[PDB]
Amino acid sequence: EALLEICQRRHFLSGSKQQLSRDSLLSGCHPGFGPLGVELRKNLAAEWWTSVVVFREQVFPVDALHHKPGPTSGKLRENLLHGALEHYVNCLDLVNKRLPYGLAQIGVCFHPVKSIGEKTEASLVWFTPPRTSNQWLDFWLRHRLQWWRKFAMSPSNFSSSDCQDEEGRKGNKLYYNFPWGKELIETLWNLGDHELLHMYPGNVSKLHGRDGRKNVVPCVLSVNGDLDRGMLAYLYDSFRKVLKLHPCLAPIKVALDVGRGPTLELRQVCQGLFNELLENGISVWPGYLETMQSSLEQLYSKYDEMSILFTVLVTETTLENGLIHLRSRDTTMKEMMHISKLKDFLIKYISSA
Amino acid sequence: EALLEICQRRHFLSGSKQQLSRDSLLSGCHPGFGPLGVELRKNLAAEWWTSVVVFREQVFPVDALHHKPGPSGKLRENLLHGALEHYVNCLDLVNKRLPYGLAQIGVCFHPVSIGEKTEASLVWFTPPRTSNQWLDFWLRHRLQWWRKFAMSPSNFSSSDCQDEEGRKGNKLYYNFPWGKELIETLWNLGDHELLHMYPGNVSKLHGRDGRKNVVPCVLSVNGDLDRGMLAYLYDSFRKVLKLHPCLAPIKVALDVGRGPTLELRQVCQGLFNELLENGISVWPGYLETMQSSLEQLYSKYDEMSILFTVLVTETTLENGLIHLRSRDTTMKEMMHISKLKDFLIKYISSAK
Amino acid sequence: GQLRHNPLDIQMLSRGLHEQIFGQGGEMPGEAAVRRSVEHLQKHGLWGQPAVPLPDVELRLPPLYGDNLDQHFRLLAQKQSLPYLEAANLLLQAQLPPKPPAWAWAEGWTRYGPEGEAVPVAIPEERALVFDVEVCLAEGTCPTLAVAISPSAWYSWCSQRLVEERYSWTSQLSPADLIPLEEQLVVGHNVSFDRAHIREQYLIQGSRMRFLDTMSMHMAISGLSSFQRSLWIAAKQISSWDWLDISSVNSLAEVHRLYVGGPPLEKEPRELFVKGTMKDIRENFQDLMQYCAQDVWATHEVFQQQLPLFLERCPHPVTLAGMLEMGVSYLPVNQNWERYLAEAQGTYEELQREMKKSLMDLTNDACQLLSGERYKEDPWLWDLEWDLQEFKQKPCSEEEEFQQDVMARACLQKLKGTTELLPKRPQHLPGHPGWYRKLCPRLDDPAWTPGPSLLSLQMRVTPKLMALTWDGFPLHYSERHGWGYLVPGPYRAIESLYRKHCLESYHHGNGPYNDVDIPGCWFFKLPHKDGNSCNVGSPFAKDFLPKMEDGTLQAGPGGASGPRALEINKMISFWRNAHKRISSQMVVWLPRSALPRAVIRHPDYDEEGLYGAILPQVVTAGTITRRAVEPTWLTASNARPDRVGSELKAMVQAPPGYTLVGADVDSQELWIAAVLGDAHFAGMHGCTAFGWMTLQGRKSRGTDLHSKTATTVGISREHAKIFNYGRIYGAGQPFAERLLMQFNHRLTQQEAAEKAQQMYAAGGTESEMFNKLESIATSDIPRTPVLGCCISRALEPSAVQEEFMTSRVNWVVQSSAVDYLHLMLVAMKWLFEEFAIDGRFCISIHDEVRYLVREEDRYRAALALQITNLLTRCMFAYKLGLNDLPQSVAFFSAVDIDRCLRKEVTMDCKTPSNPTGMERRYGIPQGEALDIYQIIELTKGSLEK
DNA sequence: CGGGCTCCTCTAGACTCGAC
DNA sequence: GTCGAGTCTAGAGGAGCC
Ligand SMILES: Nc1ccn([C@H]2C[C@H](O)[C@@H](COP(=O)(O)OP(=O)(O)OP(=O)(O)O)O2)c(=O)n1
Ligand SMILES: O=C(Nc1ccn(-c2ccccc2)n1)N[C@H]1CCOc2c(Cl)cccc21
Ligand SMILES: [Ca+2]
Repeated sequence: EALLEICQRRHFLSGSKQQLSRDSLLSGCHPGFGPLGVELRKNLAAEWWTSVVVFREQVFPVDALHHKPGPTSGKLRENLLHGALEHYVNCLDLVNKRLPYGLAQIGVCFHPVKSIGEKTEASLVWFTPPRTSNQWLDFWLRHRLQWWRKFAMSPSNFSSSDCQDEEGRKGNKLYYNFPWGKELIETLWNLGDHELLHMYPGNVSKLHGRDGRKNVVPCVLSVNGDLDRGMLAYLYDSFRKVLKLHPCLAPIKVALDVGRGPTLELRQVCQGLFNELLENGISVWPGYLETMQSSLEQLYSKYDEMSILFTVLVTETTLENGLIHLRSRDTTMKEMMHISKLKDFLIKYISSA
Repeated sequence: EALLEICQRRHFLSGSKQQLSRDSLLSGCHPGFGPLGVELRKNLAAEWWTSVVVFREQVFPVDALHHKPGPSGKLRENLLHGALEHYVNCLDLVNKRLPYGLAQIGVCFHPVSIGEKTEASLVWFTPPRTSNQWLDFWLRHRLQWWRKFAMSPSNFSSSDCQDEEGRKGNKLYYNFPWGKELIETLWNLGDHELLHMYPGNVSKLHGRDGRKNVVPCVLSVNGDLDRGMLAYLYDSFRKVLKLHPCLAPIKVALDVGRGPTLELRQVCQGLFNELLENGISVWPGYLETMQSSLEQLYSKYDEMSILFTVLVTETTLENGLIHLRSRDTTMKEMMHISKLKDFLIKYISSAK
Repeated sequence: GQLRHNPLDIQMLSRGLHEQIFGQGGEMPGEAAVRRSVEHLQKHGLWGQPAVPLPDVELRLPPLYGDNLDQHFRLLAQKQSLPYLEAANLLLQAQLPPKPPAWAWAEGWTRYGPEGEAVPVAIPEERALVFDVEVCLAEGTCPTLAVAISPSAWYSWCSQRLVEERYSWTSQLSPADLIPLEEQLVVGHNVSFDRAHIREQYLIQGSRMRFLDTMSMHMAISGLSSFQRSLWIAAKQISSWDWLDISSVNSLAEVHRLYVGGPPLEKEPRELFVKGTMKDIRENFQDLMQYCAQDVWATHEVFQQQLPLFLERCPHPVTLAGMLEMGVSYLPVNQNWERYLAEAQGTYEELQREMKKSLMDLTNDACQLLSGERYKEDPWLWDLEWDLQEFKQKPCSEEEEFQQDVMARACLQKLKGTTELLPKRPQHLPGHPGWYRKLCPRLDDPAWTPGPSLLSLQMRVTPKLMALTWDGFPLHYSERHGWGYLVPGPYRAIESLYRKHCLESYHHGNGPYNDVDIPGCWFFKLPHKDGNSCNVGSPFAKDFLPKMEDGTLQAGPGGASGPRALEINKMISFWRNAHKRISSQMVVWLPRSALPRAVIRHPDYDEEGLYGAILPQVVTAGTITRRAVEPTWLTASNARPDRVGSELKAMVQAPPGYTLVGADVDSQELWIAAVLGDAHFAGMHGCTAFGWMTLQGRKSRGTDLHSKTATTVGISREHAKIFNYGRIYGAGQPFAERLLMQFNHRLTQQEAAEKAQQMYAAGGTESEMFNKLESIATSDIPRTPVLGCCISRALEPSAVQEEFMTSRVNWVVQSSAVDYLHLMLVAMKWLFEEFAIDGRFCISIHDEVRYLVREEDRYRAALALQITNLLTRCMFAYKLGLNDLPQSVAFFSAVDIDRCLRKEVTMDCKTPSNPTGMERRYGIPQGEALDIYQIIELTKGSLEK
């Protein structure tokens, strides 16, 4: 439970201890995620979007509404699969009716718990030719498991299970081995054409996708991950009290400080460096703006709990020669690099991670 | 009207042609957004984040839920209430300092049918002495941000208004062809809401201002990223959607001109991967076989707000020259393949 | 009746076949010989045991030419090798004008007439040639230029990737990117490299062009063993050294010196085709072309000397015909090859990352021992370099905000220009310790990744990082004695760990090595599988997996961290060593025009798929035993459930309309040795105890020598192969004990020794075979008992006296096995040509033969293979003079009919890189293994149509 | 006295070269 | 012109095949 203590201390979590019991987190009855929690979830969503949508020519975003209108009163959505199946026909025209193609979305879904638990879910509805459906399911299982293990300090804690639906449909379930047990973080289902035919009764010519040289009705493959429980999974995987989240996932990248004096010139130096790192896409924590000005060890521990990748220390000597000190969370070792080569290296360390 | 047809056809909006109407777009009852519309909204949200939260330590992100529990909950109607709830516990981020703000982007549900709107909001806690000054400062910055991406920034307007209570507030508009519509609103709301939500023992609402403890004042800056997207689509509209380079969803159209198909597809795929690794969104038009006319392809990419259309042909294998075409100017030039990525990055930076 | 027996009551061949192989009139063994055999068998307690008769086989074999079997094989081989000996004779007599001074800078083929002129030609159009190919390694596997020697003129070839320069060339090779050629003979040094670059070689239909190699003939005539090559190179820079003057290593310069002599052969100092770029080749065209001409001329001069010596020491035509057929290997592939490469590389990278995550984590978590000088108290990392270096040196308004932004930018812009006081290249991680520093990739490294990304389980620091302990003692490395561990007695800290281990010299092992001189500790080497004289190089070997699972070897982190590391190492050990070979394989993809109509019209033909081939670069005689040599396909691992990329051979997939039909010989060298011993003792089959045991037993029934040994000592059958063939060729009792302990983990030291003597019990069972091998090996000119091929001049008794005895005695049987392979290839070619069986030779491993047969002719190919095995075994019997063949070894156990190359027709290659399996992923059904009776039923006992 | 091959990674000693 | 950082072979132990 010390992980949640540190998380609420460092604004990953919110509320008191009553709302931060692991049952509340898993269920979705916790209050909103803290600011660093928002940043960590944004980083998870960005990595997910990169891997699934960005580098694939046939995965497209979809806008599914949060509410389900009509049959008298409407309801809040419980899964993103329905809206993607509703946009299947519309997005068939993008790929020029060529299968396989996908409709991806990250959104919030409302699960009854009679409380309501909100879960951020990343979905990929992957329309596939019926003959290669098992092959695509195994490929996506391997890809998703590799993606979850990519940012994991202990990839073995991410596992898969081969499951069968009550109707006998094949599918796979991913898991993360939390300290208490083994919780579900993702699920893949080879649904088939049942949902497409039910949602689009009548003629099936509209549903046909050109697989090779033959028209065919796609078998819907539904991938659905939990980014809230995924965020919790990576917080547990990360957790000297140090998180050690991934460089591509850590919410705050650089912590910036000052030295002895003169204050005014060092303030200008830090302001320029802050603006530079901001313009270069690197989020920075402005520790030079703090007034308490605690010791170096206290700052080091504070930044360790926040998964701070680097601590830049602009001293008086940065004026003389342009050298700035840098402590690495990975090894707690100090190094000196010139002020001209900080931005390029930080971009390098992150990209190559 | 023709712009809405283009948006539906080019996958900016979604749904049937008879299903999309002006009122349904302004209210939130439209079916949703097409992939290009979703990416334009993400671009707008990233620009808003850059211009509000990214370049200010005082501004932090928050997470307000969609539903408010307790006295049988209901869907949230605005992003202000969650920010005010988070005001008390967020003082440890700034070590009980003042001023500081909370900003967020999320869907707000409005009774109309249920209307959902993507509203970008910023609440600003300030000591009451400088409240009007901070309000004017935020008004200036927001109007500058709105007019930054505009082809014709005369259409974006600002006005001064008074509420029923009698507090100072500004309303930011966009001059749509049918008339001005509210795309943003600023209000100086005072401390009534914070006291009502936190009655008694106002010592918990004190903010430090030169070692002086003050119960702050809240400024509400409520924009409309969906109406902002509509405003930019209308302003950006030969049928060409001259969207700003920082907002246009897809930048490059990459195609194949001749044979052999294997080698040309290989070089196009290498170029595609390179541009993607360099953060440039590319429409993979080289996958399509039996392509249409080059003029028709140009018209299609103009309607999709594609910045540049790159065509790779047999000559590319010999020397490396690629046909490059610009959206703004209908001028064709041939550039070496290795210089395309740097040119695109330079163009995006220049138009910024 | 068709049932027959010998005087020793062993079922011989069926009467119908015996009347066609040996005819009638063979000399009877005689009463004395039979009495001696019966006495021997009774003495060994092996007489009076009946065996169930195998069903008789009635075959109408093809008409065998000549008066007996030897004349039949001679006639076949002479018909096969007649035109190619004519081409070799053309290359052996004609004289060539000197190389022209000015080569042609043209694309295609050029023919140099008299006076050095250059004439454009389409092909060399010659029967015999000497060929050499130059390839730029920077541009890939495409050929660059080639010089060919004809008995009349000089020939030169240049690629369009040399004459012309373009921005991009296709990475996928095609026949149009290769060297055009094509009853022709092409000679070269390592011709298989030059064969791989010929345009017409990759066609699925066969071609009549054959290839002769100078390395192969050198190994046939004056070849050297690997130990011999080491000793020769050490000398060029045992009590017998006369073999040095009549031998050389396979390098062209060394061979030219050995045979032709004269001025030394010189190589290009710069090595442009390996290290340089295409611009260097265009600049230095004349020099490189002249060097190619020099090499081809040297090869011609060497061939002139080698051919008569080879035809003298290897007079049987079957040897040359088989060496010609053994050099035309062919492996078909498809798009599944590219998918396999991608999937195997991806799986290797994923497991590499998985292991390096744990590695990097611990290292990054060990740097805290630097703080406070605590590494002196660490039992593992005390000896490493902890020294650190030093960094060496030579509200606001709009206008106000804009001005402040510009000023804050200019403040650093002034600071960004002070780089003049810094070195051009920055020091690499000056702050971190030396050990950490060495493990991080430098910033300039093209492939850079953050953290200690240069750490691996093979590094000498990894076991100390992972804190591996053997019986609770930390592992310590001694440069003189390899790995090991420290028994206490930071010596204070080592004992503290051991004391804690006990809660959770008094230790016997490889003895306390006093040389290490580690204070307050003893050094014991890790027990190596090959004895106390060997040194351990890494505790992460496969042999240490059982000890890690048992708990004698442990990891400091504990849990599954250690065992998972060893498991991943076992998974990726093969790919780590073979991915450069496998990935770089020269694959050439055939267009739809070049494919046969059967492949195109077949139901399984895929319009969007690729069809290609890989020509193995086989050295036909790369061994003193005259075996084939190939870096990749003769070392290609079998599919295992744990090995990444071990489905390599399963990717050799027949095209649509084609299947791979082949078989593997059963206890080949066992039978060859037993039949030699029999012919030495008395002219019957089963005279000796070893020959009787070999004949008594079937592989299906699980009673053959390998299976019997596997049952008796508990090891697997392949382990039994290692054990038996080691014991035959010289392994002592300690070798047997170590192999048993290695392959059977439950045995103790005493139990393994006893089970060794049980297999080493036997005037003995194995006496006659040993006597025959030692008699032939010590002969003045040792020769193969069947085809009469002489040993290399470097291993004759005059050259080496009482030296390399094991090599020569094993050479007898192993070169006899090569004779078996030559006979099989000759007979298979004869049967394929006579009965028009559509197909061709695919690839031969040292006792396996594969044939790319068409689908409609798989069972005809199976019967042809059975007939070939029958005739080869009868030939082996006939040369030794036994005049009979047992029915037990008359035919193959099974002939595999599969669409992919795998050891068993039923096994599915489910490896880490291929988890679904060949059936689910690539759609490859299981094959069928058929014995003689099933093939007879399926093809009516005939090879005709 | 196993034999016959194949190649790899890692480490150490020697050489080259360039920048200060 | 000195000395420390890149290049290069040589050797040793591990690991595929038959
Ligand atoms: N460790 C080994 C392996 C093989 N061989 C030789 C002897 C064999 O005759 C030949 C072929 O090897 P196999 O493994 O095929 O041995 P067998 O042919 O006896 O086995 P099988 O009956 O399974 O074919 O290679 C050897 O000397 N030592
Ligand atoms: O992961 C890496 N890779 C590499 C490889 C070479 N590098 C280098 C970087 C700058 C100057 C010299 C050398 N860096 N370096 C981390 C690990 C240790 O901590 C730090 C710190 Cl304190 C600062 C910066 C980087 C790192
Ligand atoms: Ca065999």
